Amino acid sequence: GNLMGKRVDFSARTVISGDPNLELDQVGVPISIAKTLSYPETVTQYNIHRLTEYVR
Amino acid sequence: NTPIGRDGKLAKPRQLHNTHWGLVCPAETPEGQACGLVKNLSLLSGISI
Amino acid sequence: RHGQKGTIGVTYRHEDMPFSAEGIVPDLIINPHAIPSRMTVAHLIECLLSKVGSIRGYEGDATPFTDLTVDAVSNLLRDNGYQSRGFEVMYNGHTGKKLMAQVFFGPTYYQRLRHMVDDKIHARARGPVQVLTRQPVEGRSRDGGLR
Amino acid sequence: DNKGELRITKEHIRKIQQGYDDDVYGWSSLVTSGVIEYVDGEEEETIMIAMTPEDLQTRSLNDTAKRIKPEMSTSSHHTFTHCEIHPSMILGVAASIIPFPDHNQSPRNTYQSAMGKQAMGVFLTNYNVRMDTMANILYYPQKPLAKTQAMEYLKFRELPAGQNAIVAIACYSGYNQ
Amino acid sequence: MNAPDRFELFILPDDVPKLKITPDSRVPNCIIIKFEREDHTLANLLREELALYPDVTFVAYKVEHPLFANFVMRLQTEEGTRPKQALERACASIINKLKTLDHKFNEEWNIKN
Amino acid sequence: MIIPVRCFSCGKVVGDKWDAYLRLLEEGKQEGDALDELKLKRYCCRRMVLTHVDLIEKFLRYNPLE
Amino acid sequence: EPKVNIINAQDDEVELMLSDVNLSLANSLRRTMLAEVPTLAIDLVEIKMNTSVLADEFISHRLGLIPLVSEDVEEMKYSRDCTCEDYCDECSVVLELSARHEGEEGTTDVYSSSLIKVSGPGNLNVGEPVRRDDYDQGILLCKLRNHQELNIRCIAKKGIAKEHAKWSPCSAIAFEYDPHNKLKHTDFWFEVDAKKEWPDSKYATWEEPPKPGEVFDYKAKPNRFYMTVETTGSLKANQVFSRGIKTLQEKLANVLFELENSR
Amino acid sequence: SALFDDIFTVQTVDNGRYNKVSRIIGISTTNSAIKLTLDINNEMFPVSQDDSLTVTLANSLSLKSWRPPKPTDKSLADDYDYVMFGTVYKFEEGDEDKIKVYVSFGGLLMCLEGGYKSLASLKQDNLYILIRR
Amino acid sequence: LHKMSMMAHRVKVMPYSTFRLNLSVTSPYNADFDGDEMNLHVPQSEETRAELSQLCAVPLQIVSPQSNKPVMGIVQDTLCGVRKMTLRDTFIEYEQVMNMLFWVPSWDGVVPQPAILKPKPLWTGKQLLSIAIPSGIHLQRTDGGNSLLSPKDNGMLIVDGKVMFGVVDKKTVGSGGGGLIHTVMREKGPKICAELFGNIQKVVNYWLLHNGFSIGIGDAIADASTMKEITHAISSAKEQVQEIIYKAQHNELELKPGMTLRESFEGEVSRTLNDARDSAGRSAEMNLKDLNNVKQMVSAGSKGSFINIAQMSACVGQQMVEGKRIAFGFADRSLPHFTKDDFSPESKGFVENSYLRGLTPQEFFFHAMAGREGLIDTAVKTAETGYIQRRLVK
RNA sequence: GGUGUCUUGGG
Ligand SMILES: [Mg+2]
Ligand SMILES: [Zn+2]
Ligand SMILES: [Zn+2]
Repeated sequence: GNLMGKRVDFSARTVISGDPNLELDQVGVPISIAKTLSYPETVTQYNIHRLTEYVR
Repeated sequence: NTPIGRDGKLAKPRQLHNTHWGLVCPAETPEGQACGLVKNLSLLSGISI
Repeated sequence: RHGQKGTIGVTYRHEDMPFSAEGIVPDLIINPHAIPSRMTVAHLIECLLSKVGSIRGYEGDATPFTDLTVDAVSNLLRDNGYQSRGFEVMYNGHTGKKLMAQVFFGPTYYQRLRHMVDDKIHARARGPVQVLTRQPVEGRSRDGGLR
Repeated sequence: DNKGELRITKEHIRKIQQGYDDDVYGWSSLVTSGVIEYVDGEEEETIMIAMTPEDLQTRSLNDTAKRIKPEMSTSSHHTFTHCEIHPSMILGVAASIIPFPDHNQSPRNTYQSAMGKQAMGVFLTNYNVRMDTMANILYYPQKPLAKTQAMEYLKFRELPAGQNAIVAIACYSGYNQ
Repeated sequence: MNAPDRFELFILPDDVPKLKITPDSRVPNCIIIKFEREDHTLANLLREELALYPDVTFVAYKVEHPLFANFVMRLQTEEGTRPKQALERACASIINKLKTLDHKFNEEWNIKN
Repeated sequence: MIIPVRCFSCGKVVGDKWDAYLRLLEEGKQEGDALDELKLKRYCCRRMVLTHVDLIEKFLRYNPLE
Repeated sequence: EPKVNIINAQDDEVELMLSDVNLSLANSLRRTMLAEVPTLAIDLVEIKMNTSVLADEFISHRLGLIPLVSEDVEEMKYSRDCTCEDYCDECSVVLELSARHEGEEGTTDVYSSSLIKVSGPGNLNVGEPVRRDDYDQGILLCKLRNHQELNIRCIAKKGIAKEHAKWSPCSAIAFEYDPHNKLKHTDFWFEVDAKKEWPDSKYATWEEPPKPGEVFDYKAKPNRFYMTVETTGSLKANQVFSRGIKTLQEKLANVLFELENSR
Repeated sequence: SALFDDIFTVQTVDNGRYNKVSRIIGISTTNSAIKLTLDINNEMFPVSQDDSLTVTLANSLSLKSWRPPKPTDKSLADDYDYVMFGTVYKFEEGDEDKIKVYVSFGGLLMCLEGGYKSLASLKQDNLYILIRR
Repeated sequence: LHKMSMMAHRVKVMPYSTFRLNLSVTSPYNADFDGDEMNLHVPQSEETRAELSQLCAVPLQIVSPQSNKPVMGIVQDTLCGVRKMTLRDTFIEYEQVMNMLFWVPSWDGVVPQPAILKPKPLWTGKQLLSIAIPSGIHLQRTDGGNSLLSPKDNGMLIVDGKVMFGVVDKKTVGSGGGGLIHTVMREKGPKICAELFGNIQKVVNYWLLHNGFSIGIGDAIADASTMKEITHAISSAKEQVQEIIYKAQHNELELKPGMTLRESFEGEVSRTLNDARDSAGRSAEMNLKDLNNVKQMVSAGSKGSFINIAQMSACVGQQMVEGKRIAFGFADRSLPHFTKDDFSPESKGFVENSYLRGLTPQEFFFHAMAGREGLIDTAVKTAETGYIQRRLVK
């Protein structure tokens, strides 16, 4: 019920669609699901720039 | 419906046994679980008073 | 009306489609590969009958178990100046260069189905949890999560 | 010598056309009159059915257009005692909708009468007053062309739930795979 | 819902110029142009007009993905002509053909009436 | 519901052409001959009128919603 | 070099025979006459009162399509680029309609002819609804019964077809060239014989049949065409073509300028 | 730069499986025991039975991106009507003189045989072929 | 249901909210587009990023430890295309090929030398389909014991990376073991085998576009003559069945071992009718022309089969409800339409017609029963399969 | 921001 397999987070479900104009190892996320979820990136001595950008 | 329940997947009550010529419908019925049980009436079904 | 179901993959504006000679365009382009393994000839026979029904202008009798062949339909079709086995010469829309092959083509009857893309799409950052377990909650309408 | 012949002469169709007896006259009067009788799940054992009234007479070639009935090659003199009305009446209320059903593979009839019952459409002509949890009206409905002789009875043509679009069965740029 | 604005098909972006040029590195004297907000209606035409010229050696476009109003063209003439110049001459020619076409259709339409 | 604005596939205004069409039926015409007299040559338009079912008569028939 | 030959003409359909130009050029022209020829149509319904039986956005939808006499539309700046704020009478023509089946018996067909232009940057003959005849009632926007008042105001703006299917000036472009396959660009399906079944195109007589001993011309090209621009009336077919040409000139001019701009 | 030359009579030509490419079986007249089998494009070079061909095999049409040619420059091809390109893909030096060479012209094939002393130079990779008449 | 239902991917952000896949990967996901729905987890920190990046990104998943074969073949269209494109009689002008050489991402930037130079340059599909296949392969495969001359143009010999001859279909680039994709994988590692799929799909799609392809009703029709043959075949079938009974119900049939009189009687009759249908289908399959479509795909093997054509055109045969023939629901017959003790195949369900004619009544009802068994089966056996996999894993 | 059943569905 909950220790073998449990519900979890940072998921997403949907209906899928096929699109030959891609590579093979790529998947297409709609823009909303991309703005909803998130990846936690840690700041370094190389990439404060893009991160401030995402802030703005 | 038919309350044969689903304790007993003996696949006999699900097959369109041959007297359903004109008393129920071979095209209509649900799918997955209720398959074969949930029967529907032939467009000339008449039930007796 | 023969199970040939499936959803919209992409959208083209009015020109980029193919389009036959008279100016017709297509509306809704199934993919042939559906047909030969699904052995549903009714869908073709329908589209043919419809093309006839529109041209002469009356609703074609598709009562099963009747005496309507596939020929008699074909003749009635060709008498009105169309290829008697459905096809029409079609055109690419991006270069006008004829499509080397000839294409089936007609009006056929679809019917919308409920399961809309906004009755299943979903997400979850974090959010509401159960109390009995703190495991993230059940269902869609509640910022639920996946199993 | 009426033998072999049906009992509903054209007299009866004429009357049912007028709507009155030539000295109300509808279905139940047929039954009680003597031309249609009911058979249930059992008696349908001990009787005999010809498919359509065209097979009463011993019927009599080889053109590739029609379909193959059996000629009844057992008895040089048969004995029918019942003849169908019209066998397109074996389908269900959500299956006469399938146009040309019998040119199909049954798993498709099945997905049909399990999807047609989900069509957006126009269910009762008073959505204004009912206040229901769901409803869905499709803007511009259209009675379709591949009608049967039964949508003459399911009102599906006065109340459709589907549209007619130009279908072009042809792989185009691989988006429809 | 998440459809981009239905006018994202012709309005050029603010600082993304109408047409960005990138010099191709593989073979000599060949380049790339990234169009914006354009379709086959323009690319197909520019190509064919470049497909009749003598000094044009290889040129073609592709349309990355229809959910995106853009495409890209690749251009290579022989050792003599900077590709730029050829493209200009093609523009001149198509314009000129079309001006003539307009001219003749007006004249004809007034004759028919 | 009420006859559309544009034919679906092509795009030749069809709405107006509704009334006359019923009127033509009132003389004993044929849908083919009718449409032809209404000058609908392709079939895309010819289905946008040969099929169309007009509900709004019912939708009114309820005494005033007000 | 390129040439033109009208054949049958009126104000809506113009069966011309553009000859001695490429294939891509005819195709570009076709896409232009269907997409990028600006017209003028209803863009912001603002209902003030509805008592119909029809929904609101519905009548919004239909009015959003109506053909509008747009002969002068090309002197009226774009909606997103007018130096003013939201609609003034420089980049908009406003149309108000309001009928009311007053009297407690009968039906009222609120047509399109009832649309009265209120104002508009005149007297550019714009904004009006379009009429077949002058006794031409027109579109059938709604039916009303007792007390069912309807009262609506409309903005009308100038847009292209990439925006939507309502600035679609022309309806249904026909097309065909080389009706006798004499390029072998096609490959007729056939069971018994080719020449029987494929009925000959409405362009039989315009080119002469193939000779039997004729070999394949491996050098020929598609060199003639026949197209057929219809319009619902919103514009005059000759303006259709003339404006397709103007637009395409202007687009290529923009491109030439961009090249020179990098330069 | 011709690395061969001969004149052939075509004995049998079969379309059968195609509408544009037919297979020909050529035999020499200067010397039999040089059997030839070649596929050709009926729309770009029709032939008929019992006719003649003047076959030549070069390894460089001179007298790397293939552009279409200038009008002004000149070829070995300028004397023929069907100049195909292909690859030597089999060179089976069998018995005394059953030397079969298989060159493939991008789906087009070529069964060539004959005298060792004749074919022996054909151990190359690129063979133009210059049919005549 | 197997360690492919989970692979990484990479993200590209595209509007109009659904999920975008590529079409090489419908097969492991075993997911069509009839509305399948798929969960999409996310990593949350560095370690598990790197774990997905170096363990389960699809290139490392092409070869299954199931049957040491590829699993992600090429699917519906792109297959039927890349067959039609590389027949022998494909010729592609110069214009179109400039394009079809831009689309390839991996491409060098060097046109090939066109297999013809005069009268007017062409090219041949096999060359293009060779532009993709990266330099440095080999492959030899031989059906039918073909020569190195190859009249019917089957088999395959690919050298150095330029197809040399041969109709390419399922048996070579498909999911077949030791097919092309496998070989290039073994020979180059994954990343290249990844861009393989990209190259083949973009190419053959764009060419499929400018060609086009479709099906029509005619394709499933036969002329008169084939109908004469097929009707005669099934005629002789029912003749034999009448003879077989005139034996057995005259007490003359020879009993196979272990089967009583009736089991043998039925086993025979089934051999007879299915052989007959086989005959008919074989006639119709050998008969239809070449550019005809159904035959185009079957021979390309994208979808469909033989038995497909045997039914869409020729016949359907007997119908089967749990092995034996159609029982007698009622007493001594299948329906109230035939009399009692009528074993000849029309009664107990010899679906005689072919769809393109449309079944009778009785045949329609029988065929519905058969499909019903199919559904019951599909909705039940899955239960036991789920259970079994659960046990085996635990 | 209930929670528990049952019902109908989709793959
Ligand atoms: Mg599915
Ligand atoms: Zn129309
Ligand atoms: Zn303004």
